[PDB]
Amino acid sequence: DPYEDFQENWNTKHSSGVTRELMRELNGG
Amino acid sequence: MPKKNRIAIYELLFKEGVMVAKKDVHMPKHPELADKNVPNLHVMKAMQSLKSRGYVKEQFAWRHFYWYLTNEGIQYLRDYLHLPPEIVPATLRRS
Amino acid sequence: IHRIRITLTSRNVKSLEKVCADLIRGAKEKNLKVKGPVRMPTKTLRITTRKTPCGEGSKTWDRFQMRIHKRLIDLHSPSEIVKQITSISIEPGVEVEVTIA
Amino acid sequence: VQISKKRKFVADGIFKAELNEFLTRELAEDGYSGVEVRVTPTRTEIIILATRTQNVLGEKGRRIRELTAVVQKRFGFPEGSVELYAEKVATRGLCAIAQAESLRYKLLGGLAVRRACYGVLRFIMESGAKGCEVVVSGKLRGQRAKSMKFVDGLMIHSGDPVNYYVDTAVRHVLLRQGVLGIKVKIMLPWDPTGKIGPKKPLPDHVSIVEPKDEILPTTPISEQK
RNA sequence: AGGAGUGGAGCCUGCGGCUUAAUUUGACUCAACACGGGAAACCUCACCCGGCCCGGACACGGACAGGAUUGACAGAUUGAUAGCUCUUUCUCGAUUCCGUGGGUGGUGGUGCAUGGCCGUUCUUAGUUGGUGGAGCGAUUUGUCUGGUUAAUUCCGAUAACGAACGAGACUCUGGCAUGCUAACUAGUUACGCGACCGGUCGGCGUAACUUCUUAGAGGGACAAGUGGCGUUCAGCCACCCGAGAUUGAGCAAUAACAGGUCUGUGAUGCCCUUAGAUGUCCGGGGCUGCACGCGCGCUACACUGACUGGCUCAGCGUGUCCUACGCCGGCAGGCGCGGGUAACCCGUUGAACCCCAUUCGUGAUGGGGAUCGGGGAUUGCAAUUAUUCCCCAUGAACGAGGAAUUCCCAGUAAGUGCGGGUCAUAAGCUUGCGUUGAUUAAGUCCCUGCCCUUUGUACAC
Repeated sequence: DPYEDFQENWNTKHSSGVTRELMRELNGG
Repeated sequence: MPKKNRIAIYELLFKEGVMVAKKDVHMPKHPELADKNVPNLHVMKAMQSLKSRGYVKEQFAWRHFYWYLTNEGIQYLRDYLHLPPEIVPATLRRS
Repeated sequence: IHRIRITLTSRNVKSLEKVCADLIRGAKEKNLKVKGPVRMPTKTLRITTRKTPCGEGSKTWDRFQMRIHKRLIDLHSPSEIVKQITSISIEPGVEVEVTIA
Repeated sequence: VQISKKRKFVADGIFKAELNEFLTRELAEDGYSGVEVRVTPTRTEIIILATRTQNVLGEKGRRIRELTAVVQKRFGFPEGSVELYAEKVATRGLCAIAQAESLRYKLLGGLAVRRACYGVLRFIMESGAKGCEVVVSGKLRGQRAKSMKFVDGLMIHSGDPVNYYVDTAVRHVLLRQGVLGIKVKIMLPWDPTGKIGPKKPLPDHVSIVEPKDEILPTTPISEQK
């Protein structure tokens, strides 16, 4: 789940990856 | 174990199909199979051997074991008791 | 015929008093001489358990209770009609016991 | 002679506790909700509440037939004195047992904790409750334990209205790497009995009727009838 | 301000520490230390010394009906009549064994891998969206200068309005009802009867009825009335009438502890162990050992007392093991008889301080009973490492306790017994109950600690 991944990992090392996956989930594609 | 203790265990697994216990190892008499002098250990370990075959369903509670029939347990019993399929157990008595 | 007594015991009070009122109204319907519902001293079972499972904290205790209200209505009527009235108002949570002669 | 009323009334309790424990352990898949033991010296019937009651029976009344003989040969009382009755629940959304096993289905069905808890939350709040809370605790992500509350609506925590306006359920789910435990509470609504919620209102909820406009007088009317 | 103390003595219990074959282990400021319902003779039971059993399901291959397994008397060894092993060499018809796989059961390890429960911050009064304002925004207002309250309890101002959780309300309990409902398992009053001097009867049976006794429904109290003090507002104080103008508890938010608990769980992950078994039964020790420290307590140190007679009163509870009655005994106890699954029997629960008399009179006393020798009697398979209980002896410290420190504001401290849990035998523990029943305070932030507002930061673990 990209929402839960983003809210858990936004501070960690994997913050940019979960941000990109959240934006992929949000803005179509 | 002796063989005559095991043969009276399958008979009440056909008409009804269920068999309970106590998980008491040193209990000298299983009270449901009275007048046969079978211990609780020799029905409990026998059903433990039957659960690895896959012929009884395991469900435990506070103290008592519980064992149901399997749908493949009817055919395994009807030949072991040498019964015909013309007689009907308590499955199809009401309605 | 003497000493026809009905024992009504329950765990709650509301359903027990409703069953008592229905039995007294039904005995009024049968026009019998009826000793009403007497009220026995209610029993309360006390169990006082330590609240913790291990034994670490500040020694707090629990205090459980079961209040068993017990009533008795009494009749002076022959034995054939006392079985008719007790069989109508079947109701959960209560327990009925009758004694005769 | 029989047993004393003190020891009788407690022994009616340990019967319904072991029965409910064994019923949860067996019927934790077909949505078991609760028993109702109507005692009678003729037949002590046991009414099973369930979500999908037709699937409890088996093939034309086959699966519960096993449970009849189980409870017959277990508790010592003879046959012909017990009648099982698999009854459909009133609302599954207003039963804490029925929701806290549905969340086990979704968590063990491999779904995100957010969507599962919010879907059960949506279903409870659309089912008519005044509010509910779902707490999932354990090793949710990693190996340091978290908790996750999902509050929605109203909830009571204090005083005697917590005894009949909420219903709690604690279920342990078994995952690969440990145990999660979920806790679900539902604050039940009103409706003086429609068989849902308490009849009693909340003890600080004052409700004041609206006054009706009486026709104001101008002249002293002495109207005979 | 005081009261009772504790810390001082003996003893009892729990921790360290010394030993030990083993003295199983958790828990160490509040938030460990009479806590683990933890008062363990065996079991419990983890620990130590030995000794049996498989309770190794299931699958594979071998042995395989020239047998794998089992009981084995007697002798030997043992602690055993444990066949556990050698001889004695027989049953036992594959119920098995050997290996390979892999399960199992573990009060074994991690509680810093977890669940659940509990404890603590904190029972302090805190907490938070929605929509609206203000800001580019982080954010802020609401959630406040103030008065008031036990309380973010309210008034009042007021860019906020309404709400919600917690508080309160609620639930249980205590106090009032000669109003109601009733009552042969509770009674009152009356009438006869019976007994002894119109009197005493817990003595007998009818009769009015509920005051007493039970338990339901409902009232009742709301700062309501009056007088002060109040932005005369929220409210505070005093009094009247009243049973009562604070009854005591239960429940208890958000967010948190690397709080405790795998030893309560067939809640549980991994790890260890699995047939000289960390599984389990059997038997015996140990858990209690004792130069010394530390905590809960009990008995006390006397005359406001002790010893002995007499008299007189409870409540909450338990009971298939509780006990009524007659006999034998100094007594603990023996015998038989009954009742009670219980407002019916114990039971009128004939409790102890307290009271009324006798003796002892300020001393290491007869206070105080520890420590010890003998018997006697119960519960148990078993009492020596006294299990308890009774009777004779012996008589210790102890002369009101430093530094320090705990709890408490009304049927409350404190004194005093009774009951429940544990319980075969068992309370100095704890949890409840009644009886007797006060001193002082009705205030503050000085100490202990918590919170809020104005400082400022080199702070943002």
